[PDB]
Amino acid sequence: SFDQQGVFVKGYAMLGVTGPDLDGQDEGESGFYRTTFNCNELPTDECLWAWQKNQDIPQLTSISWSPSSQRTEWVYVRLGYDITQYNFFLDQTEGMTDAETLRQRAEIRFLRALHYWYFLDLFGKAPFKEHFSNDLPVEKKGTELYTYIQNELNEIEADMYEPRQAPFGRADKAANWLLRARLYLNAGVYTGQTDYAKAEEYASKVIGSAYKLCTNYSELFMADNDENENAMQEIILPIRQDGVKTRNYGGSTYLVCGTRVAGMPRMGTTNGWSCIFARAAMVQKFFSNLEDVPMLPADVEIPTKGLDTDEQIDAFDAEHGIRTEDMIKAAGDDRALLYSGVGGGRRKIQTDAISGFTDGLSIVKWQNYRSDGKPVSHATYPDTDIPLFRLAEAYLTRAEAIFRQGGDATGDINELRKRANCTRKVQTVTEQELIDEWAREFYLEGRRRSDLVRFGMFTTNKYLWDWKGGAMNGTSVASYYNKYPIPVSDINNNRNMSQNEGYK
Ligand SMILES: OC[C@H]1O[C@H](O[C@H]2[C@H](O)[C@@H](O)[C@@H](O[C@H]3[C@H](O)[C@@H](O)[C@H](O)O[C@@H]3CO)O[C@@H]2CO)[C@H](O)[C@@H](O)[C@@H]1O
Ligand SMILES: [Ca+2]
Repeated sequence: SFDQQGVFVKGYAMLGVTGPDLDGQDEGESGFYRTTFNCNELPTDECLWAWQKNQDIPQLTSISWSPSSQRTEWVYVRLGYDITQYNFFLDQTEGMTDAETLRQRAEIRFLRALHYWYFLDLFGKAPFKEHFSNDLPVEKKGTELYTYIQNELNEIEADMYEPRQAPFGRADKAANWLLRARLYLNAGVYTGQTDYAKAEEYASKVIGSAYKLCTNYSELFMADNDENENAMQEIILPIRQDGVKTRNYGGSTYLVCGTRVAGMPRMGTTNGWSCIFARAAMVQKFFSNLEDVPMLPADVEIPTKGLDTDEQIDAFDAEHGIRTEDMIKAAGDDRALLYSGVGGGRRKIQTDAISGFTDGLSIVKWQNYRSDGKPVSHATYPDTDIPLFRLAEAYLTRAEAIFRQGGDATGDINELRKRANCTRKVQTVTEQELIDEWAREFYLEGRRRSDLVRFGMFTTNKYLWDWKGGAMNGTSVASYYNKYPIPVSDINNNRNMSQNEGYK
């Protein structure tokens, strides 16, 4: 019958791997991480999908999707399915009072609350169901959904592990506080009423916990981030990932293999999909003047022989100051983990036509190499865990909250820039400085869109980036695009759901 341990483990496993699956989906495409990541990244200023022919990619890239959007449905169906599983577990263990089950239920309610946030943040409403049954989910709009989420988190806190006391991979009170802080920071968006004071309060609780910032930014996204204390100390909520276990159906697989192509030095994998690369605007977060970006001159030819090894590739790049470490030095920021070297071919910073992977610089933030230099478990699938929740979010969140209230946010911003060994310290905080910092600190971590919406820059002219709105130099779009549409399939199946404003 009911396998409490098995169902509990699946609850967390759903965050980082696929068994919710739909026709037209390749390996692991229904994934919770991939679907949510694409909805918050592909339409942003952080990256571009190289294969514009793939279905619905042009729509997501340009922010011009419709209710029939395949990717919108993929993430909608996944978020919903996951919740049905959390409701199943909670119903099957109702009434149990043993210590572990109390923690398990608290954590499951946490995961459910997290999924509703995604619904809230992405659709502004959600197909709501508290229990597992055949009854059609009822629609729960913004503010009501907001209050429900905040209440869930407030009530389970007591039964959750203390900060850094839960097995690595499970959520604790700090994960609860960080999420509430996120809800508060976006309260104005979801309710129409801001609550920056509360955002600061909880961000502070997190900062006050045992969690500390990793001293080496890159280590947070490496194969051993679940064994390297320096990294573990900052990862409040990691999605466990292991080469031989998760294999090709995980999230970090998408992050590492997806941003690489044969020829690049230290691929960390045998299969580079050459799918994800940065938009010119992303590069600009580290180089206000794109002319300062280390690049191979056009008049310099790329040898067709003598560049088959990492050793040969690094030397050629070094000769021309285009190794990623040179990129970091030119940027004066440890987070400028970009690659403009010759590995994989001549790169462009900006393009006037999305034709291929090389039309932009490569992003090497995610790596399948251990900081301790020891062997990883697999040659193709990465061991790198996805640090979904990081202490750094608390700092940027409180920084913005403080700024929004009219206070001095310089301290929290310089705390992250200092950790990143930035040569430039922020003297005064501004809206632009903040939103740019969110990009620098969390780019390619699946949250960009949400931040852009809050700053009122996602659909508007307040901020134009390359390829935004389908225009090469960037153009605005209808404001109703700040919320994805309700998949037309669910509109036809659940008479309780109503389409979001704007869509037809
Ligand atoms: O290798 C030549 C092929 O290059 C292009 O295929 C792309 C896909 O379009 C892109 O989505 C990605 O596919 C991966 C897929 O998304 C993932 O679910 C699966 O598990 O791995 C796939 C990669 O093996 O990357 C591939 C390869 O770059 C092109 O569209 C295709 O027609 C070419 O045959
Ligand atoms: Ca791991």
